[PDB]
Amino acid sequence: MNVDLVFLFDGSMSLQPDEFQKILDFMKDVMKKLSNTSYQFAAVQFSTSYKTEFDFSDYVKRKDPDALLKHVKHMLLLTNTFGAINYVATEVFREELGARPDATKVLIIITDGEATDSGNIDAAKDIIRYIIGIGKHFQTKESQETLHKFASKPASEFVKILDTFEKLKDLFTELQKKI
Ligand SMILES: CN1C(=O)N(c2cc(Cl)cc(Cl)c2)C(=O)[C@]12CN(Cc1cc(C(=O)O)cs1)C[C@H]2c1ccc(C#N)cc1
Repeated sequence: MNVDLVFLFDGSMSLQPDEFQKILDFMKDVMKKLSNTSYQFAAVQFSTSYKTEFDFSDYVKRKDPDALLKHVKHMLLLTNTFGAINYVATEVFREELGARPDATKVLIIITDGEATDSGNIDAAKDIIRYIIGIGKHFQTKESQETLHKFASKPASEFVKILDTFEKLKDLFTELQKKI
């Protein structure tokens, strides 16, 4: 089961330091669970700009989530989600970076709010896309709906809403069962 999975995680100024750390720990939890499988991983932080923290070929070389994320620094700027998702589609899923032609493409987006930019994500639409929206900005059904445009269909499966960043641990507990 070859899966190329990318974490696209929010580094905007609205995240508290401990919240940003909980995202990193969540990504490590998932990668450790899937060590020695046919999964490959890449990770991109987005805020105003988009930084690839590691590509698939970095993961293949190291297979060490702690080492791969050791130097991540919280950008503390905007939340340009449209640009970020397009970036993943065109700049991360590439064979030259270790992506596999035969693999199933998965994108896991983690964010605390609405995009600050605009456009479309059509270039990424064939990727299986989950989005995890966390915190006070997604308490109403109306506010939760703003995330649907980024995720695969139906939203009932592919959009996860969490009350706090502490619930990422609980989400992992549930996800790990699906392995
Ligand atoms: C179920 N599901 C799922 O919840 N998420 C998921 C993972 C993460 Cl980090 C956050 C969120 Cl929020 C959602 C996933 O990535 C999958 C989709 N599937 C790959 C696919 C296979 C096919 C197919 O048609 O064969 C389509 S997509 C593999 C699943 C999976 C991957 C990793 C863990 C763990 N730990 C548990 C399950």
